[PDB]
Amino acid sequence: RANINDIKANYDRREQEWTLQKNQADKDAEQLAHQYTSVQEQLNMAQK
Amino acid sequence: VSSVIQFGNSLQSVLERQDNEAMTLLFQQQQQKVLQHTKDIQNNNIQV
Repeated sequence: RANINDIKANYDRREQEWTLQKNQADKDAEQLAHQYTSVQEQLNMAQK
Repeated sequence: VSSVIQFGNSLQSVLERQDNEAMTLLFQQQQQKVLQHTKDIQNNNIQV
């Protein structure tokens, strides 16, 4: 029964780690959207 | 004839100052346009 509890606890810990990695990838996408906007406005500045 | 030569020199002086004023006025107009397109460049530079 202790081994069952440890297996399920490791499953919960890797669910928490997956949640952290998913949130960090969402924050990286929210960064790269604004950086795409910056490079596109640099393109408008060079095209002027 | 000396009077004719004197007014020929005066006509040459006036007639070259007229063309120099035309060139100066054209340069002022087109620099006035360039210094507005540079303001547009500096408008995009803050959006970046």
